[PDB]
Amino acid sequence: LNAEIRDNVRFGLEAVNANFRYCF
Amino acid sequence: LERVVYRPDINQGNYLTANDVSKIRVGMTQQQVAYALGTPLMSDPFGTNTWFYVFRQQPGHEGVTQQTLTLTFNSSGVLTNIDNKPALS
Amino acid sequence: INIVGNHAFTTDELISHFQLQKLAGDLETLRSYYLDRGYARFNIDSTQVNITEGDQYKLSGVEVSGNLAGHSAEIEQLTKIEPGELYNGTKVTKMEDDIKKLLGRYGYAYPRVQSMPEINDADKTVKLRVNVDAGNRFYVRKIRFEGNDTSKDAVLRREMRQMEGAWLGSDLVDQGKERLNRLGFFETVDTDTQRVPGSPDQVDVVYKVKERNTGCFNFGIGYGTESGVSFQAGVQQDNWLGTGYAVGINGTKNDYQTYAELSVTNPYFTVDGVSLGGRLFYNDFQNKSYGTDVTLGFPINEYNSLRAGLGYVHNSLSNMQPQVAMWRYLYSMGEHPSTSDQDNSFKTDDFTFNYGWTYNKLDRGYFPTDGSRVNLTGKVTIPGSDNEYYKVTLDTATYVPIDDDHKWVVLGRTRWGYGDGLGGKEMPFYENFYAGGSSTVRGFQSNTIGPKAVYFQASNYDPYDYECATQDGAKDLCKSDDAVGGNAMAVASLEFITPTPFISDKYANSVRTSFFWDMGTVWDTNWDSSQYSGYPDYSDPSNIRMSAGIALQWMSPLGPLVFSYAQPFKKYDGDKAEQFQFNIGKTW
Amino acid sequence: PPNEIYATAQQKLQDGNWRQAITQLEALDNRYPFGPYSQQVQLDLIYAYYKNADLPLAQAAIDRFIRLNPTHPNIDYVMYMRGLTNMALDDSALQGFFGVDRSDRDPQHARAAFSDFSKLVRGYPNSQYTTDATKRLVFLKDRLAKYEYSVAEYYTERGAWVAVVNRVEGMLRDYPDTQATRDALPLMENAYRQMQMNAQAEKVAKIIAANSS
Amino acid sequence: DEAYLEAAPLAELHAPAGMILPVTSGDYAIPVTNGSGAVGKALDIRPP
Repeated sequence: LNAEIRDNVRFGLEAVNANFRYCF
Repeated sequence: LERVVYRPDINQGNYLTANDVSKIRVGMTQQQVAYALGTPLMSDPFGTNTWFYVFRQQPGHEGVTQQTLTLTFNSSGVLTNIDNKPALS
Repeated sequence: INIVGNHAFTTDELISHFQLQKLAGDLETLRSYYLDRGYARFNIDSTQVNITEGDQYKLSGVEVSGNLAGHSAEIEQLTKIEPGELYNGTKVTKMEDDIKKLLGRYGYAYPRVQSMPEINDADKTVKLRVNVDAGNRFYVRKIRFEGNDTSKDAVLRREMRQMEGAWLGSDLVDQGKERLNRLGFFETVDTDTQRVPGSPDQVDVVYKVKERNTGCFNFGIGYGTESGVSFQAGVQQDNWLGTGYAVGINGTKNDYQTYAELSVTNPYFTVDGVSLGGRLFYNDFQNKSYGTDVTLGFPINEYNSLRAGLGYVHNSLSNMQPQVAMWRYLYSMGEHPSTSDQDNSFKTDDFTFNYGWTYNKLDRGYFPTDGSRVNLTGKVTIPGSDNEYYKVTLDTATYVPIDDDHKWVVLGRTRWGYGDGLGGKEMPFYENFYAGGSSTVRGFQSNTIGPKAVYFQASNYDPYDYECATQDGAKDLCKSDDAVGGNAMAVASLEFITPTPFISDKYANSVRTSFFWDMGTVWDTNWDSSQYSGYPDYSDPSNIRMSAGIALQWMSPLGPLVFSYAQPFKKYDGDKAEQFQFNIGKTW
Repeated sequence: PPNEIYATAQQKLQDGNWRQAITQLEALDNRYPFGPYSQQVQLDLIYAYYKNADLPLAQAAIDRFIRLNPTHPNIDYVMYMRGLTNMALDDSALQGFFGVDRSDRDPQHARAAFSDFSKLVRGYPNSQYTTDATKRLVFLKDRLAKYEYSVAEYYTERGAWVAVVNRVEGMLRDYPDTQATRDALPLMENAYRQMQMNAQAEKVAKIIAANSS
Repeated sequence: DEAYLEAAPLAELHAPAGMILPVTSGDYAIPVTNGSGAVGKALDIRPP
């Protein structure tokens, strides 16, 4: 339902509430 | 408008004082001059043998003060001419 | 092992500094203590702790000789000690270090300073002879940076006070170090001064920096078959692509509210530090408003700066509720709404001017340990506006360290503000101050501190709302919990920063912990307590809310997060408590 | 058995998920660290790490290999990989995407890459990779000249005229053949005029005319 | 990327008659080669 690819690269979905964050 | 904007003081070139400037004499070697005054920071690389000593200061919200000393040396490393310009035109 | 042979002082005065290579350190500490107490002949014969004590010696004066290239008065002042003071090895070391620093101030990067006290035993006195060799002046040939793989070189070279081709000043390099720390773009900054292999009088300066990741721009959409589609997104950045420009663009779109904001600024428009920037916004909540502003500012000294700017906002309201404070305002504006009649509208075009003043002498970007900051912001209306008013907000914070390792620190955080109308007119109610929440006073629900609306007949929601909202029952004045904000505020918090003995090394520079006590209040003016004598008097500023608690701040990989818990001690009727709070900070 | 692991690693290197090739190669090092083909595995790990941009591992693997094989029939391959590995650090996907000029960032990685390519070109003049290494050397040299140019412009704007003259002279000594050096000449002409040193301004103007188009 | 293949050509400077240009260092010197071989995407960079 949720996973991260790298530090400070986060995506979630979980009806649903899609959200994404990415740091520079 | 710029007259009220903060400006840090800026210094450029080697430090000079009359007590040391007065010590340079024609016939002195380059090593003695460098010892007495310090390593030159500017030189003319274009096929000549001369040193430039530039004492430049600009306080914030102040004009520019500069003393320029040019030392001409022969191919043997002996000083041949002293060009002392105490102030800018 | 114990302390044996002390007669000038008992062992209870000495063992308090002992841990009884720890012993070698304790013995050196005791020897330094005695040397600093005039015992020129104090020493340790053996460890078993067999001590040999001397007498107390007093300084007769200090003589200095050597290659002192001028500045003799400054050296004399540094070494001038009034007669009769006890011999002190620490004072001697301090004098030598002050001489070295003074010489560094003028380019004597590598002086040789040594001293030798003459101990007079026939008469208990010490005469000190200091041998100083200033050495040669040093020049900086190149200034290089390493580790800045993202930010442009142009940024690191402007936060500098040491130029190439000029004499070295140690303080002029350290100022660069502090300014870089003040930039807020780096995890750590350090320095080196490596001598140039080709000449005894030239040195290079190298800075080591490590950039932290910033921005973390987010977005997302809530969705369901009952909730529909709710979109929210935005990007924030302090150092966009490494150019030094700050960017903030955010917005949302849903079935009840839509808004956006853009703010962009250049801290260095000109080479000497003049900054420019501005913002645009729109927010339509189902009332709407929109507008823009542009601000220019510049430094006036090393620590102070000024800002000023102009802008315009449009405000349009409709379906306003019959509130006493709102109607007071509307009547002051010449409006004559029908009693408890929801059918109304009001819109104005307000052209304003804003300005401010700051001071910042903090040592760190995000976790300051010393210094203080002051931020005074004023706002005034100009001719042509419908709403004539002014506002002032003052925000200050001071850090004072207790611990030498800066683990124990006390923070004073205060905010005050006010504002009023011009020409006998009132302040718009949508500009009122609110307090409560993690940004001001912890432990209370956001914007719940302050006076509340009193409600007084037609509405399109009549049957569903509370009895004083429904126009079939709303026959009289009713008290409510609907905060309307005020025209004056004050907030203060005392926070103690402590060590974090419960965290691992990976958090050593990322977690700060503190204890705090918060207080604050919001109140109004122009409150007719006679006409509304059946309700509390909102002009009384003494109803100050108070709470205290514990908080932790963590500079997580995703930015500054704040977790806190606090409980109230002083509460007034109408307040609502909230004991556990968490927010993304991106401030302070 | 090692033959199936080697075959799998080769299939994953030819196409597909290079991380699986990494897994197979690590399995080979864990199970057969001293086998007759362990050198092949070490080279395959270096290549695969490069392909996946696992640059700290490619570098560690290379330094290990060199210590392990001071001399080798294909040591020039390893040095070539060193040059590519160092060049791979001087980049940013976001800076490329947005058209950012990377020449103003820390050039130390470029210096290391230059040094290794020079060593390779001088030591193995008949290597099949010589042409690419020389083209890379020209590119890197131009990048370093650009770095110096940008620094000189900053100090020119600040009026640190002695730093401008000294740094440009340095450029003349270190990068005598590059467009950046020709473009910098008016900076010296200006610096020698803000300070009354007209003989040098004249010399600079003369070299400009002599080398102008 | 392969943008390095588009790098501008090099060209030396000439002195004005009667002038001597600064003496250069031997560092960063590029040797003269024949230039034979594949470049860029045309190279096989797999292990031997």
